[PDB]
Amino acid sequence: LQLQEWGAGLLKPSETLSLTCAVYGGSFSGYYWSWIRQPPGKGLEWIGEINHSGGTNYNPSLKSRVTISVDTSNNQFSLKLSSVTAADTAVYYCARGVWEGSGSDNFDYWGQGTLVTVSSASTKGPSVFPLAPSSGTAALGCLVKDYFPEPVTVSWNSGALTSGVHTFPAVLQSSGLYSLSSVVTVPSSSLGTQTYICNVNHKPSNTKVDKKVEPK
Amino acid sequence: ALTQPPSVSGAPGQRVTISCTGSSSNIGAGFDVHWYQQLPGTAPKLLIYGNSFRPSGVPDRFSGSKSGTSASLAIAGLQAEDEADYYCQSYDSSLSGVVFGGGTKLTVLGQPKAAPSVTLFPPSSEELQANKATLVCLISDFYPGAVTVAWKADSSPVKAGVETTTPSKQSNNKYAASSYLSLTPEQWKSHRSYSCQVTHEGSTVEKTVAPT
Amino acid sequence: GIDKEAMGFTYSGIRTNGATSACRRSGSSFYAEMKWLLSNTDNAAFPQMTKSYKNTRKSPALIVWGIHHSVSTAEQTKLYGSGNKLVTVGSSNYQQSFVPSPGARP
Amino acid sequence: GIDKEAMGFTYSGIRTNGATSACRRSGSSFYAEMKWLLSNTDNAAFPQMTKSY
Repeated sequence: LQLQEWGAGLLKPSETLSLTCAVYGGSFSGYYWSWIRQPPGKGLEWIGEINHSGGTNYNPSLKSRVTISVDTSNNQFSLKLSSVTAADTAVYYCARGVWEGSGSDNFDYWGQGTLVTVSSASTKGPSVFPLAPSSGTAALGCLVKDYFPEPVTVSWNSGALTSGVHTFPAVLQSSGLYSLSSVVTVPSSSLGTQTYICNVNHKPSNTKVDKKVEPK
Repeated sequence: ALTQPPSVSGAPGQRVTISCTGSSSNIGAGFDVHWYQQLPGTAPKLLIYGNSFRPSGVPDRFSGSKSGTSASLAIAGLQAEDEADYYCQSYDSSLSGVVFGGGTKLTVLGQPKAAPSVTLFPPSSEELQANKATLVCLISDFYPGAVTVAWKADSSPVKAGVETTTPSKQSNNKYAASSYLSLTPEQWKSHRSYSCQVTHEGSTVEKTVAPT
Repeated sequence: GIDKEAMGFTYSGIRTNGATSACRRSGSSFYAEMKWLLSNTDNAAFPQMTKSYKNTRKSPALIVWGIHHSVSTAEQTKLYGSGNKLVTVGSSNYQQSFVPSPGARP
Repeated sequence: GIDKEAMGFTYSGIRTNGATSACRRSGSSFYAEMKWLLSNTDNAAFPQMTKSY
């Protein structure tokens, strides 16, 4: 029993997420047919299901915002979500649910999953701030903030100090923009005399920045 | 409304337990609890249904139960290939629908337990002069790849603003992750001191920063 | 032997497709000559109903119905809505009324 | 004859010590093989339980 869903990928807020999932090897009316989503971080939410007869079973917290149709003929069933916020960015699965009473009891033979990122925009550049050290050795870094899309170079002194560097991975925040922070630990006695310039580079947004870190 | 632990350790073979704690409205009713196995990058597969009954393909290893207001999965005979996230599932009548758990991350040997390295950073003087504030919690050099960050204004925990990330392999084949607290400048000034406490198997690292 | 005849019942504003996986017919299904009367959506109030049948034929009829005892009070209010439930059955020489006893059986 | 075996019922959240002056065993007692399940305090709620053997 195969199960694979396709449809819209990226869409901007206040639009209408539309998906549709196709089945191979089975037939409707034996069971219920459900859409289950998973945010990229954590959790698992059941949005609704339907049977051959068009009989639906909807999540009340998403009713008045969700409509699930069924194409009994073409062996596929759809999904309409109507005023999409940024909270709807998640992986969407279709799955067959074992009909037990009223609607399904568990789910066997899940689909594969399609990602639906719902964010607004766009090729932006980063705001970069200094991470001062305080108070053996100390740590200081840079803060690349609110940029899109990856990647970015976080060199220290144009590529002259790697010993002690630790570039962290980005974070896709709810606004759709990215953010990272590369830090370096260095001796606290020479903090001091030497100077540290982090030279962020963003070829996607063409911009280059050279910000210097100093203590208080 | 199904509270699972976020992480579980384990050496190969050894039995390991996953809790699935629920309320009087989901498992405190006649609603069975089932489990699903999500291997990384894959769809979930059906594990135990009907609280103990395993489908065709599931080894003797996987064994579950339900008691009172909670369920418990048992993985005895930990293989390498059991690295996955496990979810429980049942029916909650208060939501009038089916509910899952948050999920538990199954981690196996062999790099020994590694305590994390937490470096906290207060808002930059430049950022406070844009009417923004960003506290930055940096987490390095821990194993396994399963930590839970908790932010606390002096006593009260901070609910919103957090943007924690998924741990990833360092060069050292350890794991690392960052967490970002977004604050307004008057929120940063109107409290004694904000703390970042990262939780790992037994260790709870509490780094702390204050406005100076 | 037996000869069956449609009762001719017609339902509106409810679900008549309550089924189960214990009665397999290419997936979940129910008794052939019965229907599992469900509320139109989960936990919704079940509208009070009354249905009637006349035996036009010359031999007596075998009328069989079922009272459903749900696993839990919670499940009962999921299938048929909250509140007390009652089913009364009437004929010329029969009048009994059944209250479901929900609870767990093995 | 009859040979007895305990069915192993545990209780929590209720009282099990109901007794009466009609089953008088040097005081007020109850049936030997039975337990009179009550509620913790007078007029308190009895919670719905399920016990198998």
